[PDB]
Amino acid sequence: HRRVILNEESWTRVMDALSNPPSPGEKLKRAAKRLQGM
Amino acid sequence: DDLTIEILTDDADYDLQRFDCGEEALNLFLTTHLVRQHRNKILRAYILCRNTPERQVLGYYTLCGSCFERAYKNIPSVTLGRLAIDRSLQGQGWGATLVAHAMNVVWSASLAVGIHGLFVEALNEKAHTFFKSLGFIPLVGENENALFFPTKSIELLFTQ
Ligand SMILES: [Cl-]
Repeated sequence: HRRVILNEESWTRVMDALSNPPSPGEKLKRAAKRLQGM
Repeated sequence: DDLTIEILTDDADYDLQRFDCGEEALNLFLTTHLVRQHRNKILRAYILCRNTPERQVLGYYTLCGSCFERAYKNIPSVTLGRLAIDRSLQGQGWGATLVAHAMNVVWSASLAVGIHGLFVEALNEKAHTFFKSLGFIPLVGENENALFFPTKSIELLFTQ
């Protein structure tokens, strides 16, 4: 329910996630394949 | 399968009273606040239902546009503030399928107006673990209940 996200060192974690985006894991890939054909 | 994921329909009726996800707060939100908050534009509500005229809801999620800022810059984003799956469906991976639906909505919206990521609210350790297993980056301290997923990772999910 947060429209104003106020960060601190969480800011660097988000900045790092933007410059080095995580590779989608198997769990999420399964969810995406289940969603594809529905 | 008989189930479908769709955005709440403005002039449609839904069977919600029977819904039970195990969390009393998420139930009451669905049966007393979800429909009016969607129709009053406070959030965008998406429903997992049985694709029958009766429209039996077996899960839901809510989205709203946001921005992340530090105590300098700004991050145009979308927050997934609520996620609930009915007890009858639990164990089949419907929670993860709803997050993937959410991510696809957020991705389409980034392609249109430019949104750099998805933030999620985890009110307990069970949800925090769930969002971590989906690849969300856990935030710390004051933002301990928030997890982040960038748009570039969402693009990777539906392009590779
Ligand atoms: Cl799940």
